Amino acid sequence: QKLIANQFNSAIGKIQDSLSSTASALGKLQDVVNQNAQALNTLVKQLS
Amino acid sequence: LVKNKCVNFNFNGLTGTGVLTESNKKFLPFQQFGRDIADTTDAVRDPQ
Repeated sequence: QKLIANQFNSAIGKIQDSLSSTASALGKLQDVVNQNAQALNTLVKQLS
Repeated sequence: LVKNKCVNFNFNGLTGTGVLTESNKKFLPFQQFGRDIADTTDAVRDPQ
């Protein structure tokens, strides 16, 4: 149980390092932000 | 000339409708009109 708890605690620690260092992990959510922003910006530019 | 209130303006035959205000836009001497991302007019020079 102490080994399994220490492995779980260490694995949650590695999530914080991954999310602090590596913004490209969230790319699936950032692309949903970018696509909806790009669609509105394209809709605005088509007024010109 | 009226500012900070909604007005049906016309500058040099460019009609529109909006709140006119003074602005920080650094026009060069050859320019009379400024444009938005949409190519809608966005700033103007007063001809007087």
